[PDB]
Amino acid sequence: SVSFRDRVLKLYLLGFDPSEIAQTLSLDVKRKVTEEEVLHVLAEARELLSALPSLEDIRAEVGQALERARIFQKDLLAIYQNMLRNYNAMMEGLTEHPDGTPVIGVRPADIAAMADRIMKIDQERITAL
Amino acid sequence: MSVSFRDRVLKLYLLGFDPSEIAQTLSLDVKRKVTEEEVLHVLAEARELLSALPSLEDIRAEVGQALERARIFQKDLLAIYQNMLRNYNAMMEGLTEHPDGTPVIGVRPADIAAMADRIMKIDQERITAL
Amino acid sequence: RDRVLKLYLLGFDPSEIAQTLSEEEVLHVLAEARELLSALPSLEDIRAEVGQALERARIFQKDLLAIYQNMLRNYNAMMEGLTEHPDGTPVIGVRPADIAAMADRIMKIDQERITALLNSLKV
Amino acid sequence: SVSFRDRVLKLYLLGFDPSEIAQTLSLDVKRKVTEEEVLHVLAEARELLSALPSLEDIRAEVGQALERARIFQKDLLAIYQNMLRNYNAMMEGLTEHPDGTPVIGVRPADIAAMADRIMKIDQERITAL
Amino acid sequence: RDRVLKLYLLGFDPSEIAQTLSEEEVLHVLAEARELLSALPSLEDIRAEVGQALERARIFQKDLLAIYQNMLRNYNAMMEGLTEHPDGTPVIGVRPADIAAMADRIMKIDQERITALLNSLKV
Amino acid sequence: MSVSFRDRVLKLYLLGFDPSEIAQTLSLDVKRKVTEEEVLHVLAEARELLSALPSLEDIRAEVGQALERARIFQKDLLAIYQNMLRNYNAMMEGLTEHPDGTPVIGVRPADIAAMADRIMKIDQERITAL
Amino acid sequence: MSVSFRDRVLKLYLLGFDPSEIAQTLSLDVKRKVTEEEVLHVLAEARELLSALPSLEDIRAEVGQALERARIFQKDLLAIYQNMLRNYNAMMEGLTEHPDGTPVIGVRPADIAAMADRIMKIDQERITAL
Amino acid sequence: RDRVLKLYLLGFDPSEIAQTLSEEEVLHVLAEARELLSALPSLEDIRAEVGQALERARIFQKDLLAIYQNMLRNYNAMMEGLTEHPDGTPVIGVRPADIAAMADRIMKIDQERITALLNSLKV
Amino acid sequence: SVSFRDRVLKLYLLGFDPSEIAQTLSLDVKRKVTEEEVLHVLAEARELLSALPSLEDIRAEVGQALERARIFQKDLLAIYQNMLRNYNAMMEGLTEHPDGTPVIGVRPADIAAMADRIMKIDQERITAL
Repeated sequence: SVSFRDRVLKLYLLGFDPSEIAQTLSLDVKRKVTEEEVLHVLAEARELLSALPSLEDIRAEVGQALERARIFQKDLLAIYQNMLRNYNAMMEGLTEHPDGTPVIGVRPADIAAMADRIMKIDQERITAL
Repeated sequence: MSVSFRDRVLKLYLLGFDPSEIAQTLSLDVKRKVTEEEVLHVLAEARELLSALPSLEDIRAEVGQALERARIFQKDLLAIYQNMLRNYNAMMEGLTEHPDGTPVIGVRPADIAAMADRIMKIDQERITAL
Repeated sequence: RDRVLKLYLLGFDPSEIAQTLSEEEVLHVLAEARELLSALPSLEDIRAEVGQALERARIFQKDLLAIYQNMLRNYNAMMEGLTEHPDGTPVIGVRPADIAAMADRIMKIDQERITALLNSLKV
Repeated sequence: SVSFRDRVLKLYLLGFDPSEIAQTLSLDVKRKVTEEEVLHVLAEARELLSALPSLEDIRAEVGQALERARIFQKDLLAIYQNMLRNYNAMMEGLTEHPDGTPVIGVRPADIAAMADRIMKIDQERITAL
Repeated sequence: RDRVLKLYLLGFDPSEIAQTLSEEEVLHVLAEARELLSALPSLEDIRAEVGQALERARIFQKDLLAIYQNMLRNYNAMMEGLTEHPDGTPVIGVRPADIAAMADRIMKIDQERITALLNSLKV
Repeated sequence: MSVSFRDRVLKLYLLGFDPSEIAQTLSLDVKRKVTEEEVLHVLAEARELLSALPSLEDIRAEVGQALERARIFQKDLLAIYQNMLRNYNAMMEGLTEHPDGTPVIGVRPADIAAMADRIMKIDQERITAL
Repeated sequence: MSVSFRDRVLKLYLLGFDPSEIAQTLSLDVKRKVTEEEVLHVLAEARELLSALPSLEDIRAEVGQALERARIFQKDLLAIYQNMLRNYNAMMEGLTEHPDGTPVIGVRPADIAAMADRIMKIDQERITAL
Repeated sequence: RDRVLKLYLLGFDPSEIAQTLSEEEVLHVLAEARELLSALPSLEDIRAEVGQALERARIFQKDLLAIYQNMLRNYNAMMEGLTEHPDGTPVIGVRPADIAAMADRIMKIDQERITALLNSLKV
Repeated sequence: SVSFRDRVLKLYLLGFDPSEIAQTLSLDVKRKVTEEEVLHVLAEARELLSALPSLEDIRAEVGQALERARIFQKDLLAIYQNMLRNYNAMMEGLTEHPDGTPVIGVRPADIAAMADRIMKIDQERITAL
């Protein structure tokens, strides 16, 4: 299989030796496998890993890193609004919101901490471009 | 096929879902048998668009947003700073509640100095960026 | 109009922005706002931002100096053995390290000011 | 007034917008004030803030920073003597001093910490000169 | 034979290595092993080590992304007020700072990858 | 007017008192109506003197004091180091009091290593400064 | 006199024993009156050998060991990582014991991210060294 | 005479120095002391300060090595299960991280010595 | 004596002045000693300390620093094996080892911490060479 070869490559990188990789795959698949069958799959995959990246592939990986950072920034921005909404409710002396959900106590430093980590994603994106 | 389909395939890959799991979830949304090589081809198209270099005004576009977002955060923290300083002055003079009626929360000097520094850090980061 | 740009930066997508105001109309305003933010700032715009920032720093520095004097007034009252001040306010506990920490943060505002004025003269 | 214009400039930098600045000054002063009256005071003060410093004014600000540091150093030096005086009394097994004041417990690291912060003010002054 | 080199690096002296296997025979094998390790590595050997390391990084990155989604799924359940998830698993407490910390460590794996691929192209 | 008046005006300004509050407090000391523009003029005179550049021997004057002050601190910490080491040796061998009669205080190895490092830091800062 | 005698004299000096204490302890091992100037002469011989500069392949000898030792540590930590991740998955789904029978220990997300980082640090240190 | 310079550096003003000894006489001695400290140091003066500092470092290094051996002797006694040593002294608890921390600080004294001797040869 | 002169040089560097050095040696040795006897021993030793190192002596001191680091590395490596041996016993649910000694609880981070400090000694040795 294709996923069988990936499972072998994963276990090798995760620290298992060919002997341990053969035992674990003998529980997954019915038919047992020898070390030469494992080592040849390694020999194929290891030469593919050693393929040096083109200059365009690094720029591709930079563009993906920025896009992944935008996704985290959107998740963190939604959390920042919840923290700030909770902070205003804490000062007003409310136990529940107008929505109905419970007010959770948030410290000023935690809001400013969350602000900095959202702003640092911008700075790193500017530095990357 | 769609505009959101292009973005959703790339989103799930960047959140750690492999091509197999992307195919299964997108089959529920867009009611078809979505193939694994279809997901990989969309990934390949996405990597080509992302590998293109940014323009000089596209850098200015991102810089302008970062500084404007910093201004929005700075006003949120500036409001928090005034509350802390108002609380400190009330605590210093032995008050439990303010004139308006809201309760006096205890604040340490180091917290006020810390909050001030974070506000000034944003201004330094603005000036340096310009 | 400015409020649309605010909600975009705070993390709300175009669809959610239309719901609060009440999508295709919103996306165009953000595209126009992109070109405004994409414009290169003038030197006189930068001089204004440096002037405002350093004046805001002086306001904070004046607030922290007022707190430094309170910490110092408390320390001498604590050391002399007083529970209460002459004016009637209570004597709060202060650690020597906190006074030095407060002094350090006041002194760094001068250093941050000098460094900003140094970089401004070159650029 | 002159202090009225400074109050407006302070509130603007502290984060208030012209609408909020007009409301707060309407409580301080009897007669209410419009936004154009506020914005024109901003327009005067903002152009004065944008005045670029002469090379002599930076040297002036350096000299003041060193003089402010000398004042803090004198306050910290007086505290260092109190810590050391207390440390010697702690070893001797005294609860009160010969003066009459109470002995307070001080750790060795706190004295050396206070020493370093006094010495760092010198180093920074030497670096500044 | 490789096991002798392992025990030497783990801190056991030649005398103790002979006791586990069962000294002069051991010292010679280490001297021969020294010359093998003293050999300069090829470029294709380095390309393999960079390929393995960055692939191992992707495996960790995929594991941490799976944990990030769990933390995020827990946070929304905690905020909405649920004790239990739909599938039957318990809702665990998550602090906002821990989610940002997890995001940061995932983002640094991209930065560490880009820096390693940048240094590889030059060398 | 006076020598201490010049210094006291500058001191209060550097401690965060504005020209108005400086005028009020100095009116009590020097028994006159001290004007705000008088305080501002003294501030202006002070800024001119401070803006003057330092001489090369004036740098050596400050450097010489900093190193001599470091020697005074080093002897204070060196005495503290011997007390900690004397305490450690007594604690190691199960003693409650010393031969002289003073009580044995508990000390950790890391504290002695920390105190030693701070003493050696002063020597590094001395050598580097020279 | 001996090979181990040369090494043992240098070892005791580097562990903080002075020439007097080295002479006393070595007199018990090698049953003679070991002189202080004999210890100092062995120290002098040792300093001459250590002062000699390293060869270019001697650097490669040490580098090769450091990377191989790093691989041995990395496999020890990689095994620990799998145990933590196996524990986390069991804790997530409300299990007290594993299928094999061993007990489920609680693990935090930050610990797994910390352990992963240390494993990746070794790979960075390997690549950089090469 | 040296005691006047000591009290000035410790933070006492000229007025307070006259009170302890028992102002215009004190200010002149400080002005004369300023010129002495203002004098540029010789190379032989610097060589003395480097020699004293590195010899003082060896004294500390010898003290920390003696403590390292005690920590190590305690660790082996703790691991073997002993409460008391052969000589009669008590076995104290030691954490592995503290032993490595102690080793690190001893090793940095060698590095600080080598760096100081390197900078001295140039200057 | 020779050790008497070293005791004087030690006490001077440890912070004692000639007056205090004379008092302490008057308790150790029967016959009391004057300050000129102390100061002349200082005068001899201080000129010997000011002897500038040859380039070979620095290389000698580097070689000793590396050899001292190897000794610590061997002590730390033996501790690492004890931590790892304990960690495996903790997972297996053993209170005592097959040897007989008690199992002590060790955290994963402490093992990886100990690993890094052993590996950092190598890195610093490579950097030194």
